[PDB]
Amino acid sequence: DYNGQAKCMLEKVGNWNFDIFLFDRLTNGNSLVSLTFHLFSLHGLIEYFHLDMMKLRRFLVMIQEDYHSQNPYHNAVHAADVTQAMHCYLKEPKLANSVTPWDILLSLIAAATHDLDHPGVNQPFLIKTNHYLATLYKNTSVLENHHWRSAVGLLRESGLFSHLPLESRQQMETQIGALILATDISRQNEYLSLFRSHLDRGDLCLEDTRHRHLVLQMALKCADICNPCRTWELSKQWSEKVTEEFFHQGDIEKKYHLGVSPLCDRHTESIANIQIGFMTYLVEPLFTEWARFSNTRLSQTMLGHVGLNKASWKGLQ
Ligand SMILES: CC(C)Cn1c(=O)n(C)c(=O)c2nc[nH]c21
Ligand SMILES: [Mg+2]
Ligand SMILES: [Zn+2]
Repeated sequence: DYNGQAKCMLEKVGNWNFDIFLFDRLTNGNSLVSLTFHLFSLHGLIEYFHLDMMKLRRFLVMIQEDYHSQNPYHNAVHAADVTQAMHCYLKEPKLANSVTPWDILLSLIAAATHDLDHPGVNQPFLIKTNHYLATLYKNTSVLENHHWRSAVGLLRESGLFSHLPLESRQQMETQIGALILATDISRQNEYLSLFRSHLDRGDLCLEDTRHRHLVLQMALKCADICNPCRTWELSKQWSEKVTEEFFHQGDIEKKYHLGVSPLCDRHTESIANIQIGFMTYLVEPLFTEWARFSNTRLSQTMLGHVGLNKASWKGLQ
């Protein structure tokens, strides 16, 4: 019954107003698997790459179950949301007319696995508490490298692409890594500045693989922080969840005298100001540049929502 209602929702998987929260409830927590499998079929990837559907479901389940459902924000639903957004971006004219099945395959896998096995705390926390991951990745994009190598592990274990040449599997791992690493927010200035420069010069050639993947990396960055670009009813829920996670880290830091990280103090930092600052300094700059690249109704709709939602938070003051 609810399963049948889930199928109908997927008919509008391309809508910016898709409700991932409802979709996950109807599928009993199977949103990432159900949505991603559907997108693989929709984009013809199963046929294009001669995929074994049994291995595909196993791979997707491995990913989904390796997310910590106990995290209020960084869980499989966030991953499914990012994947759904990435799908909407792949439908944008400039990408739709240039991406290959291989690019779509990598983009969706990257989106689905970009926060894999996230512990619910940030890089600075891992570094100051001497977590083994901080040592392993030399305090550099610690979380993102962890998500990437975790994804590589699942790719190899599932054998989903065992029929393709070794070189292809190795390239897949590298390109997915480039996509996942671009989601390290601490490096947004580097990616945004580069994207902005290319747009200023107007020299982006989408038939060039390197230029196209820079665009895909920017698309995934957009997908990762597009919560404020969704309609208020969805955006509001995302804001409460991410703040809940931040404040929980802050509670740990306070309890163990670790020093409270920025945006994590529930006693001195307002959820309203956290959201407003995030929208003003990180979201709007990125989506404004994205709008220059893809000057469509979707880009204007997303910017419109940030403006409204931003105003709503200021109003709640
Ligand atoms: C820290 C990182 C998850 C980026 N980030 C953030 O800083 N704020 C404030 C958000 O609301 C938010 N929502 C998604 N990502 C977010
Ligand atoms: Mg991340
Ligand atoms: Zn994310």
